[PDB]
Amino acid sequence: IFNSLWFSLGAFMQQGCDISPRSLSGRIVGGVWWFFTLIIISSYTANLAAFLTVERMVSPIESAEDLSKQTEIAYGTLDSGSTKEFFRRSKIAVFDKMWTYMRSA
Amino acid sequence: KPGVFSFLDPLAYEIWMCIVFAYIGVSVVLFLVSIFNSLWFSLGAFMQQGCDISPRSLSGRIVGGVWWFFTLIIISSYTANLAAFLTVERMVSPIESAEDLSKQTEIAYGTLDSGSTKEFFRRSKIAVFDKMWTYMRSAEPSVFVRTTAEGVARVRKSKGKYAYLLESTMNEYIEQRKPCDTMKVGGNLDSKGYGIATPKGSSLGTPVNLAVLKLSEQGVLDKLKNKWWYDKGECGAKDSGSKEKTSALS
Amino acid sequence: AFLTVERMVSPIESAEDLSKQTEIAYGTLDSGSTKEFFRRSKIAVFDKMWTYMRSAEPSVFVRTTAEGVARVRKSKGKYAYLLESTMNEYIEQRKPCDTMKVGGNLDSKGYGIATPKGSSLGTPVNLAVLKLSEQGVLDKLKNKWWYDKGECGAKDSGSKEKTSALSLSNVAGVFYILVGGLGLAMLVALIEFCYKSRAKTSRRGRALLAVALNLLALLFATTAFLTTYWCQGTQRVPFQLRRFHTGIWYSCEEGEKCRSFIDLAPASEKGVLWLSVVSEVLYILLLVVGFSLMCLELLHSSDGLKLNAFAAVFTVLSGLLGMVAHMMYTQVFQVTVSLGPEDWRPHSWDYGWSFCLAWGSFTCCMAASVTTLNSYTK
Amino acid sequence: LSNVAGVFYILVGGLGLAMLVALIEFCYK
Amino acid sequence: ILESPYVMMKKNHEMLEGNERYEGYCVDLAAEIAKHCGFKYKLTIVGDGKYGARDADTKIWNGMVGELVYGKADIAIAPLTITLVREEVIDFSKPFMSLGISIMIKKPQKS
Ligand SMILES: C[C@H]1CC[C@]2(OC1)O[C@H]1[C@H](O)[C@@H]3[C@H]4CC[C@@H]5C[C@H](O[C@H]6O[C@@H](CO)[C@H](O[C@H]7O[C@@H](CO)[C@H](O)[C@@H](O[C@H]8OC[C@H](O)[C@@H](O)[C@@H]8O)[C@@H]7O[C@H]7O[C@@H](CO)[C@H](O)[C@@H](O[C@H]8O[C@@H](CO)[C@H](O)[C@@H](O)[C@@H]8O)[C@@H]7O)[C@@H](O)[C@@H]6O)[C@@H](O)C[C@@]5(C)[C@@H]4CC[C@@]3(C)[C@@H]1[C@@H]2C
Repeated sequence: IFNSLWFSLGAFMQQGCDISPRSLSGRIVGGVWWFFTLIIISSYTANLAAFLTVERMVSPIESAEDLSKQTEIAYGTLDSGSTKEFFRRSKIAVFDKMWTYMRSA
Repeated sequence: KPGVFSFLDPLAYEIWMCIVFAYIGVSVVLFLVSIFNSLWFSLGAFMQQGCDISPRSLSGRIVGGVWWFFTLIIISSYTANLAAFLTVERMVSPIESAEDLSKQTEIAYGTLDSGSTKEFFRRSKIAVFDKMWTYMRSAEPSVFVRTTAEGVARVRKSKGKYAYLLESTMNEYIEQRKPCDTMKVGGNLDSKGYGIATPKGSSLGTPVNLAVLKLSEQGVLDKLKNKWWYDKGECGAKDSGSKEKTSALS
Repeated sequence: AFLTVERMVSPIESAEDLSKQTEIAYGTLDSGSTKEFFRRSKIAVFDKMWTYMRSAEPSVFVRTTAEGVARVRKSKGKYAYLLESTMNEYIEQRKPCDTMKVGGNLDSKGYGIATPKGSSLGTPVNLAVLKLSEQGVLDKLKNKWWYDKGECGAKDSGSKEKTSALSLSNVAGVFYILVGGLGLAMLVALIEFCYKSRAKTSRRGRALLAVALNLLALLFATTAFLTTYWCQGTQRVPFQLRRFHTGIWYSCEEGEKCRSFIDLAPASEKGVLWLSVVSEVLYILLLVVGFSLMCLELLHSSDGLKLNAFAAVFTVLSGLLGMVAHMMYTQVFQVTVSLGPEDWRPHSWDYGWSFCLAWGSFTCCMAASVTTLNSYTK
Repeated sequence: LSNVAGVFYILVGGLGLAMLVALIEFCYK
Repeated sequence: ILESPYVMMKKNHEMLEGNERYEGYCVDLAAEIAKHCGFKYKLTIVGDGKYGARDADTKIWNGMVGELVYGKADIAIAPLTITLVREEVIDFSKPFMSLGISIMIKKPQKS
């Protein structure tokens, strides 16, 4: 109420406090909340380890074969011109699948 | 939808018992230093929060140290396994075989209300296929839908808790048809074949039959199978199955 | 990095993955239509597999069917083999059952009952095929000769766990140092109840042991000074067998021969090597400084502890430069393996017998140190 | 291990710098 | 032809006689074809161990197909994959067992 808030800072995450509830009911009180706060920080790292890996696992594409491989990033050309007409004309299966996607995009 | 029992995933269920079983064997030795109090002083060696009983130079220093050395290994491995679940995320299909539908009963399953597919379970004397027919005649409300797209919708409306049975080549095609929230699991339950039909006694029937044995032999029909299900398939399977780049904690 | 990539590696299903990866070899029988199919199929995946199999060295085209079953089992997953699904049903039932069937069929092949082209009986046999397969009788006989006659399981093919969690066996190797650490602690608590109850030779008899352990610290220092062989250098080409027995400095080769092969490349690693000899000798030189002040203690036994505490400085400063020196050469020896050691590379890459003996040299420098300050208490 | 080996020179050099402080403070007393 | 599990030998094949000496998947079918077409059947193993391939030099069918072409055998119940050139000399029935090239690999180890 007056001191135990700082002694709950010994059970905030770490840095063990000085008031010791040895065998009475405060051992459950000082233990379960300390058991609770380790759950939040353990999943916090594994969430961040999931963050920094996949952020570096995503490669920026260089070939247009990746656009025939992924579908999250949309892609198109000008609505008139030989650049549009190239995918319409190119019989290579990647360049036709891009034209298959762009007519369905 | 996760929750309570799925919090216990990165550490196995046999290990959840053995992390408690091997824990209570530690506090029996430190009682001989000063059984009744040392279980809470083994909570000072549970993970952290250093205890007050101090085994300075006797054998309890090995007892209070090695188990404390043991418990630091896990919480690193439990986080490294939790990162393996929070990154890979293999959302597995629950069933492959129709024997599981004769094994579970949470997911309803039915066929079209007319046809040989309904008639197959009516006819098949195998005890699994009869028990499915025993369930479908007792499945209330009617799992036997009126049209094929009604069974496609009843899968989509019941959201996985309704299964539907149709032909694999059509199950190839509708899995390509958008919104593409359905798929094909397992193999075929029987062997059915599309055949080119001619009237009996026709002169054209034999060279048409030899053309079936020629075009399927060369892989030309396999190339046309790539046409009307994958070149005409809207949801390209390696192009749509490689689409998950999700985000933060639930 | 371990548990992610172990779960990032997917088991392959389609044969398009074999045209996508190249770690797992794959071939067919060296004769037959299965070999001829990839030779014939104009699909770019099936031609690229045929492009790989004609370039797959050694021969993935095995001579018999059970040779391809064995070459899967001998290469342990790094060899794939292609055979018919109904036989792949059967051999997966045949014990030891360490093989399985993945994916679907690559084409459509059918077993057909053959009769004289035109034979009357040919038609009621043909109608019997359309009758028995229609009733599921052939499906029931498919349950007979592959599942009722199948040795491994009848529904046990789906009994394996797919995507499970961490194993207790990984946690089980730490149990014997947990329980064995408790059982060793039970011996200490029983004898110390007698040391409270049963009981100049204390401060001198332990200090002469500190001189005696430093003597063993000098002897195993010179044991790795010439290692008899640091590694069993093996280039066992089944060419011929090569069994190098290379020392720490003299790369001997073995029938018996020995050469030096000292001071390998590169020059920045040579700068480590010209610093490594500094780290090796300053271990042994500061051992001798530790002996000389402990020989003055024998004159006291014939300052005192002030010079003995000065000797415990340099016996620690000997081994800390030796803890540099034990980490100079093995990091150098990790680097020289990353060079692909010029002609003596080990497939039996295993540190020398004297280097385990040289581990005992440093711990005798320090077991001498934990008791020479025990006499400093008085 | 070269990633670990770079911390050795601040480990051993931290010990060797600590040996100078313990020798001079015996003279400051 | 001796194929597991299509035609296998008995453990008491010396004790059994004729059709009883041969066990397997094709043996259970040949009883049912005899139940459908009404005939006595004689299960016979092909001698050369060939499935009925065609020679390229002599252009003579060996195996089970040449036993059907040259009048040596009356019918074939065997694991015989239907090709075009086999149908060019003899008559198949419908494919009772559809299959194809499968991928036999190892099983994930219990290590
Ligand atoms: C060391 C070796 C090496 C190789 C080799 O050198 C040495 O060279 C090989 C060479 O290759 C030889 C083969 C050549 C091809 C031969 C073919 C022959 O059968 C031919 O003729 C019929 C049998 O003689 C077959 O069909 C018979 O059996 C049934 C097949 O399914 C038919 O259904 C039935 O027809 C009907 O018969 C009456 C009833 O309706 C039913 O029983 C039946 O439905 C036929 O039985 C007979 O049917 C009669 C009416 O058709 C005729 O007797 C004749 O049919 C026609 O036969 C025509 C042949 O010219 C004839 O012109 C015509 O008038 C006849 O009507 C046939 O007998 C028919 O499928 C086929 O063509 C076969 O028995 C022997 C044969 C394999 C020879 C055996 C020995 C070899 C292998 C030689 C030997 C290995």
